[PDB]
Amino acid sequence: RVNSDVLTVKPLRDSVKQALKNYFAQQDVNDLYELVLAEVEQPLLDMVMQYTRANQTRAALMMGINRGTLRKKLKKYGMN
Amino acid sequence: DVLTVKPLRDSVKQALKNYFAQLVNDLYELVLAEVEQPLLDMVMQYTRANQTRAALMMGINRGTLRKKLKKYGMN
Repeated sequence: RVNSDVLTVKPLRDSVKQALKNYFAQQDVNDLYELVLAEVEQPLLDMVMQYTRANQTRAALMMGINRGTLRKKLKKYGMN
Repeated sequence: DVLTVKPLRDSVKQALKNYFAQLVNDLYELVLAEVEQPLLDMVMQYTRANQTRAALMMGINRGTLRKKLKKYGMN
């Protein structure tokens, strides 16, 4: 069972699996979560800010997080 | 540069563009679910369902790994 099917590029999840499958094809790894998280959070923050015209309050409300959390993530990726 | 399909991030951007055209207050959780689930699937597949090895590869403790698995009903 999967949460939703509203993210397609077909489903986004399929793209994540292939990227991981391709990655595994090549070896110790110890930061795969952060690796994936950063690769997904950056584009998400970018698109949400574009959709909301950089209105941080609107962006956080759309994402379902508070203002401070959004700003923290934005800073992490030098997007502040 | 390590996660490609080309970079994975480009697929996330396109996915969101398509989604926005269909229009919300749970976008973060919604995307996290679509990303974490497959990640957990692939790592557990890679380690033959060995949670310790999976947790170590991901860089999270075993307790956190098990919490995520449960969150997504992957017990």
